[PDB]
Amino acid sequence: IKEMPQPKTFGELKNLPLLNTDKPVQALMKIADELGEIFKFEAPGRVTCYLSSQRLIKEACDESRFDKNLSQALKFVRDFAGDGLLTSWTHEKNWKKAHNILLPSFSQQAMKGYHAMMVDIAVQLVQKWERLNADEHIEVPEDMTRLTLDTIGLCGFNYRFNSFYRDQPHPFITSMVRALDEAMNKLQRADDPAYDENKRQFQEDIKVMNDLVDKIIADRKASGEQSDDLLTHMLNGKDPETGEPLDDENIRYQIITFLIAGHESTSGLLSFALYFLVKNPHVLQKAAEEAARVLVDPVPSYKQVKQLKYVGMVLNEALRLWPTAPAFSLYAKEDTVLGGEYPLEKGDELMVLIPQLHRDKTIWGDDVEEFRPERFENPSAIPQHAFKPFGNGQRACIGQQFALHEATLVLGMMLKHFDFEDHTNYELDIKETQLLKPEGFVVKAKSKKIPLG
Ligand code: HEM
Ligand SMILES: NCCc1c[nH]c2ccc(O)cc12
Repeated sequence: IKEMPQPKTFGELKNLPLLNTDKPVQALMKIADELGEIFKFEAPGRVTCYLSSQRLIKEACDESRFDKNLSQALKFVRDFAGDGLLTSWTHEKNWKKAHNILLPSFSQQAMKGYHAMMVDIAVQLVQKWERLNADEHIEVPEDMTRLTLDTIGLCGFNYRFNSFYRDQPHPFITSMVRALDEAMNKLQRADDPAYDENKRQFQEDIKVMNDLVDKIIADRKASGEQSDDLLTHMLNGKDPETGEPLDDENIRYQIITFLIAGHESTSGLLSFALYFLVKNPHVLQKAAEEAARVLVDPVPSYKQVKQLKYVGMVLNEALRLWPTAPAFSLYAKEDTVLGGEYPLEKGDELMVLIPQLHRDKTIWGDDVEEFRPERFENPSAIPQHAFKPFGNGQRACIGQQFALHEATLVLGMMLKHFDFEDHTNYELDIKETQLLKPEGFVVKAKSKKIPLG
């Protein structure tokens, strides 16, 4: 029945120059504000359409009709994350095999085994802030990223990146960041010899990542040690379907994937949650009151983290306004009609624009830009597929429980131990890589002088 709107075009380049910008997701959100719930986005060689309403995304989330697509962004990241969970297609044998093997390591129950390692890193964060001098401040996303990288290293392969001991990045990290950057940069360009150097550097970075991870795996098998880490489960697990274990090359890709998937996504969430708390002091007060009520011991237990309900609402309200992995891609499994109005062909692509979904006034009411964690008080009232910050169905985030347990523990501890001051009246500036984060967000903390165990 209807023709899809489309944003402004640039002759032969179609819509491509619209993503030639430091902040493409935020540019796409303004397009959606103008064009509405669905728009066609064309590039040379390719077309996708971006969805922004709960009414159409609830249909895109029908797994009988649509499966996960590798967006052009993920295709580029697949050049180094290979067939790990995030960059594999659903129909590749290593997807279902690794998904079956790793699901038991990522459940709510499994979080009891990672809890003590998470605490070890959260205590390092608290001690860093306790030890600042009166005149100093905190570089919020920088310190969040030290906690989240350390927590994934320790829980994922018993490796200490010791990020609180340094300001220079780990070699793996240098190459990872630079490969992510190149993958991001390729979205925009239009094979010229001007890129011979980008190409050589990318190859060099892929080799550094593979060499360093292949050695962690070799070391582990050579030593025989059993930890409560992901690497142990991968080396010992068998997929109950095929009966097969993962091989070493696939294990290497799962480890690279954990670092690409489970680190800056969670540090972004912690940084946005802090930003909203300091911009909303009544919400900060209510969250700090819960942390004081619940965290009655020198360090938090697993069960006490589960009891930080309001802190959990705070994190979901940050994920509502700024989901840190802001889009995911799908393809039509068969010809079908979306919303009774937009016929799609088998293989056609869709993009779910999560921050715009989360602004659907028909779901959230008119106060959609307000930070109000109490929206999440009776979650059964939320319609299906309205709130999707960890994606969809069997291709949802396998790390969801991990990220929320880490973020709830850390933000609980921060709220127990410090008062916070937005001393610069910081203006939100969201920096975009594949993921979102507040850039330049700084605060001052004033210790409540409560001892740690
Ligand atoms: C607040 C933090 C996080 C957010 C918002 C988040 C978001 C998401 C989203 C939106 C997807 C689906 C992407 C797609 O459909 O293309 C996804 C997939 C995934 N995430 Fe996360 N994630 C976070 C934390 C983590 C953590 C901590 C880990 C690992 C420890 C992780 C590991 C993965 C993996 C491996 C997948 C692919 C799962 C599969 O397809 O089988 N994530 N994530
Ligand atoms: N698991 C949250 C990270 C995440 C989801 N989708 C992604 C796509 C590319 C990327 O580098 C990272 C991601």
